[PDB]
Amino acid sequence: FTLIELMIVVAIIGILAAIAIPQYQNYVARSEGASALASVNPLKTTVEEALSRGWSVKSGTGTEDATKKEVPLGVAADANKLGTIALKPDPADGTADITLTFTMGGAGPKNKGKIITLTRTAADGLWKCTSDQDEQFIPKGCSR
Repeated sequence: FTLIELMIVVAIIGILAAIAIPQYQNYVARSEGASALASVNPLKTTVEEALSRGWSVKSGTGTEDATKKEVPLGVAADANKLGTIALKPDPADGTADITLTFTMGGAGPKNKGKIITLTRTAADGLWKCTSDQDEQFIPKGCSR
């Protein structure tokens, strides 16, 4: 046991860590982005099916309403602790553009507060994904 042998040990560990820690963080950041997108992507089908039958869509976990012709999304706003899910306009009947968003309020330093948006243009019924995260953490298929 000597001070030189100690300094080298500490030097080795400090280097392997200085390299790995930033990589781990980056990996977590990419994973958060994918999880946010995966929580709203399935909801596009719920929107399309309601519209294709002349009905509207509403947020929340209520029941189908035959009087007002509204279908619920079936998921609580905070079901995924990474953030919050939102629909706009609410309710939506397809005569105007629609957005499904996931706001990452519970994410780590890199993504905290960033937003992933799925936009449906009423004219042609096409969906497009955009994000305001740092480019390196944006999911494949989405853009700024």
